[PDB]
Amino acid sequence: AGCLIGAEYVNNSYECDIPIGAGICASYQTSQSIIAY
Amino acid sequence: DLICAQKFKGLTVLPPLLTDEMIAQYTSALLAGTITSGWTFGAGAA
Amino acid sequence: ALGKLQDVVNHNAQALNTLVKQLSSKFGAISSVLNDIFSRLDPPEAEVQ
Amino acid sequence: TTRTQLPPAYTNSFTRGVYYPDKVFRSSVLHSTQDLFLPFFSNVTWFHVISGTNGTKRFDNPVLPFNDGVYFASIEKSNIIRGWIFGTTLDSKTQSLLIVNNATNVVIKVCEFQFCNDPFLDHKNNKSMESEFRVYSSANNCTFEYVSQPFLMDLEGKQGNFKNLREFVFKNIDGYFKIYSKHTPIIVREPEDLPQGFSALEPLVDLPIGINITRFQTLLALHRSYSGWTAGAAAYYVGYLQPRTFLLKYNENGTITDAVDCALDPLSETK
Amino acid sequence: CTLKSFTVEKGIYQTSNFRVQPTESIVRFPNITNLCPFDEVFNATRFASVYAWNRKRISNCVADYSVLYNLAPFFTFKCYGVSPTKLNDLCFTNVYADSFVIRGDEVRQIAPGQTGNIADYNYKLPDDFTGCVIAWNSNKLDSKVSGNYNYLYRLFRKSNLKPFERDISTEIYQAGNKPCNGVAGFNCYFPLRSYSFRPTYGVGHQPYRVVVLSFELLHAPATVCGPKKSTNLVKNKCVNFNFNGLKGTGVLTESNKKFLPFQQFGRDIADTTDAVRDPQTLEILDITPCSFGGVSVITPGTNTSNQVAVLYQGVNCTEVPVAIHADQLTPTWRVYSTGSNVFQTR
Amino acid sequence: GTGVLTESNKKFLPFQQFGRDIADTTDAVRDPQTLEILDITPCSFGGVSV
Amino acid sequence: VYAWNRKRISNCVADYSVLYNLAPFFTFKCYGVSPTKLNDLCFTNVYADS
Amino acid sequence: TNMLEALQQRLQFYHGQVARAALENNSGKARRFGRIVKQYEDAIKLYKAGKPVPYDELPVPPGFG
Amino acid sequence: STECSNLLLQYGSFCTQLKRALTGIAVEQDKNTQEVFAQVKQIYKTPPI
Amino acid sequence: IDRLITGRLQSLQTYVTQQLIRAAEIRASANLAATKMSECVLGQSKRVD
Ligand SMILES: *[C@@H]1O[C@H](CO)[C@@H](O[C@@H]2O[C@H](CO)[C@@H](O[C@@H]3O[C@H](CO)[C@@H](O)[C@H](O)[C@@H]3O)[C@H](O)[C@H]2NC(C)=O)[C@H](O)[C@H]1NC(C)=O
Ligand SMILES: *[C@@H]1O[C@H](CO)[C@@H](O[C@@H]2O[C@H](CO)[C@@H](O)[C@H](O)[C@H]2NC(C)=O)[C@H](O)[C@H]1NC(C)=O
Ligand SMILES: *[C@@H]1O[C@H](CO)[C@@H](O[C@@H]2O[C@H](CO)[C@@H](O)[C@H](O)[C@H]2NC(C)=O)[C@H](O)[C@H]1NC(C)=O
Ligand SMILES: *[C@@H]1O[C@H](CO)[C@@H](O[C@@H]2O[C@H](CO)[C@@H](O)[C@H](O)[C@H]2NC(C)=O)[C@H](O)[C@H]1NC(C)=O
Ligand SMILES: *[C@@H]1O[C@H](CO)[C@@H](O[C@@H]2O[C@H](CO)[C@@H](O)[C@H](O)[C@H]2NC(C)=O)[C@H](O)[C@H]1NC(C)=O
Ligand SMILES: *[C@@H]1O[C@H](CO)[C@@H](O)[C@H](O)[C@H]1NC(C)=O
Ligand SMILES: *[C@@H]1O[C@H](CO)[C@@H](O)[C@H](O)[C@H]1NC(C)=O
Ligand SMILES: *[C@@H]1O[C@H](CO)[C@@H](O)[C@H](O)[C@H]1NC(C)=O
Ligand SMILES: *[C@@H]1O[C@H](CO)[C@@H](O)[C@H](O)[C@H]1NC(C)=O
Ligand SMILES: *[C@@H]1O[C@H](CO)[C@@H](O)[C@H](O)[C@H]1NC(C)=O
Repeated sequence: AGCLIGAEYVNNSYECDIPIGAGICASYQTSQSIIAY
Repeated sequence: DLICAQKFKGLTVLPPLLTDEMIAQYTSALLAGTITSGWTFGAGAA
Repeated sequence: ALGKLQDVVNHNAQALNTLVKQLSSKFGAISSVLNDIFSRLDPPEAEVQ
Repeated sequence: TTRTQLPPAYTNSFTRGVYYPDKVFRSSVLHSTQDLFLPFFSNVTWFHVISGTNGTKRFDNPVLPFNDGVYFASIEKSNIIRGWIFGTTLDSKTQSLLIVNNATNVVIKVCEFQFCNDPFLDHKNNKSMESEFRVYSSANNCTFEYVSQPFLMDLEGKQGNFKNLREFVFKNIDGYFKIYSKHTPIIVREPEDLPQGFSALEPLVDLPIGINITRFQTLLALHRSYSGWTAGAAAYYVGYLQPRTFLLKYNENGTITDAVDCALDPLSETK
Repeated sequence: CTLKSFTVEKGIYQTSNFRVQPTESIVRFPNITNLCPFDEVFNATRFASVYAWNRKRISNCVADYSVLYNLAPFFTFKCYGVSPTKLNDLCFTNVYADSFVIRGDEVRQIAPGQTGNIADYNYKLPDDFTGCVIAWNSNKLDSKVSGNYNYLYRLFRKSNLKPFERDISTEIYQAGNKPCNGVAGFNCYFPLRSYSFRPTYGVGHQPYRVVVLSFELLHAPATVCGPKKSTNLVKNKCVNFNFNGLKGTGVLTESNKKFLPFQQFGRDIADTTDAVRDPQTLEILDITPCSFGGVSVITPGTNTSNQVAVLYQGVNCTEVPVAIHADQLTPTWRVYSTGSNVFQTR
Repeated sequence: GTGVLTESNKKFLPFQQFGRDIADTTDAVRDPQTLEILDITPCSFGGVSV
Repeated sequence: VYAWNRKRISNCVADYSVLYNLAPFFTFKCYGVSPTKLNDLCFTNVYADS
Repeated sequence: TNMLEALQQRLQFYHGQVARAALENNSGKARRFGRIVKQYEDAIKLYKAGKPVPYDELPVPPGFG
Repeated sequence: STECSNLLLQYGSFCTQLKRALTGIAVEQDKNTQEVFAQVKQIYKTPPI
Repeated sequence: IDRLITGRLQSLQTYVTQQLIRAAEIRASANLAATKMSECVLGQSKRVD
């Protein structure tokens, strides 16, 4: 979708919370930070 | 050179949330459910 | 879980709010109040204004 | 005198420096305005005046450029801070502003004249007429005059434990000058920093003088040592002004309870 | 008429909208009556020079501009953003009169977005300038037979002046790179030159006395309102109001708004002055448009009968009945007062 | 105008001076002083979401 | 007026401040272009009919 | 540099002097400046027309640069 | 053209509802696929035979 | 320039309206497709044709 700044990408799979696009979604999870997956 | 001209006029395209691979995975899962389980998987555990 | 009904209500309220707030648009006019324009411009220009 | 230069300091502006952009009354609405404003959490100078070296004068009154506006504010206790003189070049030739606070009169003066090297006022009345006019020699060609009630209505400190927070925003556009003010006491002052609170500044006068202003100078009110000239402990803050877009939240009674910037951070822009 | 047919089928139809017509008109203006000293400005013995144009402060007075129209037979009164008669009609807060003398060739330079030596150097007008400019010949008044030199105009400066900025600079111009701190041969020059008005010149070179008025129409305090008689205020009635030029129709009622001393005009979510402050004895007032709504007909069909029923949409019957002589639109169109019982529905 | 000026491979004929695109707007321009062909493109803007 | 002269002017630099500073009496009504903007931007063909 | 540059420098300098006299609010000194300057424009129109410009006729110049 | 944007600012909030409508259309397009395809809670895999 | 801005804004509004109509049509088609998927893939439908 584009360049994402302020979130960390993890090699984990979860249900889509915040739809970013092209199969990437972000969420607020564990200290606490915004994670893209 | 056609998409670039539209983009230069502020006409962008948002990529779909579900990629083609995930849609293919959904179709494969539906095929597996309808082949190995019939209609039972559509109303509970396969 | 009643997202759809509240969503419809929000659409209606937002449409009404946008319609009423659109009166703030100058549209390129000298003012957004008809009375002020009629009180300061002559009819030859107030007509187009 | 042979005053030694002091290093400038900086302070977070926090959510301070907001004023009513117009006389129109709004209640229970979230209005967005585009005007000159002080950005939230901005560096502001921390000039502090005190009798250095236990009796040596401190000339911490530099010619701060005006640019587009200031956010002069203080935690002043008693009347020692006075004067907001302006000037393009600060000489006899250039027409300049003048705002004294003698007792209970602003005496707004717009005249061109020479300025003393270290202008200052005398807080104590002269015995037995007053030498408080030492800031300038004599006005030559006077264009505007204005006398009214003092810009501050704050009560004197009395026993103590409370100090005023006179905050002023000076704006000079389209040949006009505008003044906003608001005062409030402060409870604790151990960091000597602006409190993390919201305060709304209301207009009190508009000056129609169309004069070029590029530098800003402040004065002090000290009479005599109680060597040379000495004063008490005081500090004032200045914050520069740049165009901004602000979202103002009016309450039921019409006062700005809180406001949010539009370019401070992505969350602010989202709001 | 709405259906464009002489026969109407049974059903409900929306015909038009009813509005309570105003009962009367009230005008509220400040009660101060002293005339503004415009005659002093327009009748001064000698005007200030263009580079140091005088600025006059006008406040707390009533100004009648009709004297300018009636007298001074030769005048130029081209105005910006306001009609002349309506300028006499409407209100002002920050009125400022500036006076200077220039030749008749550069009278056009007093205009926003115009270039010229006086325009760039002596006097500059903002692009969004609101106000009139008044100019008239002054060959008789300001031209000695030998020559008039008192009027001075600026010709050289490093940078152009901002609008509504006055420069009285007399320092030596920096025409050349070398500094000289005094008038000399090669390039020192002087910023302002002098006029030499004489009666023998042509009309283009004749002196002209130009007076410009600065106007802003926000009119929150409206201290210099024009000549208008103030009528007694009417409360809780649909009456036309003229609060400091705020022409409109509505119901004025006492307000709970706590106006701050500087605040004069109230507003709402969408640019409607729902609250106003009385220019007379202080009174915070609310403005609400008087009762309106939709009008609907419940005819059971033309064939069946001509009897009809009228449904007023979203209005309480008590405060807007049919028997009131106020003639709430369509004076001849009125249902009988007690033809049938009035039913109040949701 | 405002944009990024770069070298262009679009062969301008001797009579040709300007250059447009499918979007009916100027895309290329020849330098009035030197016989050099340039294509003007706006500097990248995109969009931002939070 | 019936045999108005037509003069062709080209390949030159134009400065319109001459008409402004000099010729005190005139009538500079213009259509389709601002006077300062008349003096500012580039033209190609000018026709003088007197 | 011929003579036009010097003549226009003279014009500007005596216009500055005219401004000096006008601001000083003394009538006769400004009036004599007016006669001198009008004689200067007479000299200008004489010189531009092709006729030779007099030098001793006009008053002695100051220490111009 | 900064001045064109400045004069367009006088037109009021018209791009707000256009942007909202386009965003709603995009979300609707995403939800269409999400509803037509994601109808199974498990990703069944066919046996090797 | 106001005339040009009005024209461009009207063109954009017409495009948005066309997009909304097409989005409604596509949403109806997607609802039909989801119903068909549910009733034919996840089960056996007795509905004729
Ligand atoms: C600051 O104030 C002084 C004092 O008035 C100004 O000096 C005066 O300047 C004016 C114009 O340059 C002149 O005044 C004239 O003086 C004569 C007597 O010489 C008298 O008949 C009139 O009063 C007349 O106006 C003169 O040069 C000078 N006056 C005196 C008495 O020296 C000075 O100009 C002022 N500064 C500025 C920047 O205006
Ligand atoms: C107000 O006065 C200042 C001088 O203090 C002016 O600043 C000059 O501006 C010109 C052109 O913008 C520059 O060439 C000069 O170098 C500036 N002077 C200095 C000392 O920097 C300014 O233009 C005046 N007008 C305003 C600010 O509106
Ligand atoms: C502050 O200074 C001003 C100006 O110096 C004083 O204004 C005086 O007011 C009186 C009464 O209106 C006049 O008679 C004087 O001519 C004014 N000017 C003077 C005395 O220089 C003002 O009074 C001073 N403030 C106080 C509290 O005295
Ligand atoms: C707005 O004004 C009202 C009216 O004074 C305030 O209500 C008063 O609040 C104080 C303390 O906050 C109470 O002691 C009074 O009894 C209240 N009076 C009434 C009539 O309610 C109110 O606090 C103000 N602020 C807001 C946000 O409403
Ligand atoms: C300026 O002064 C003149 C006279 O000096 C004023 O003229 C008035 O109107 C007529 C003149 O035709 C006469 O009745 C008197 O000369 C004046 N009457 C009054 C009642 O003033 C003129 O009004 C003054 N003001 C201006 C021109 O603005
Ligand atoms: C995550 O996967 C990437 C492959 O793209 C790999 O380079 C990276 O080391 C992995 N990180 C972890 C913590 O497994
Ligand atoms: C404020 O000043 C301090 C002092 O050096 C500095 O560390 C800080 O980065 C400054 N902050 C800003 C926003 O300028
Ligand atoms: C005139 O208006 C003032 C406005 O403050 C008011 O105080 C005063 O009572 C009024 N007087 C009369 C006679 O209307
Ligand atoms: C009213 O309608 C009835 C039903 O058709 C019809 O018989 C009758 O003639 C109509 N009335 C008139 C006056 O024509
Ligand atoms: C109409 O007004 C009367 C008197 O004010 C009141 O008693 C009644 O409840 C009102 N009816 C409605 C429907 O508001």
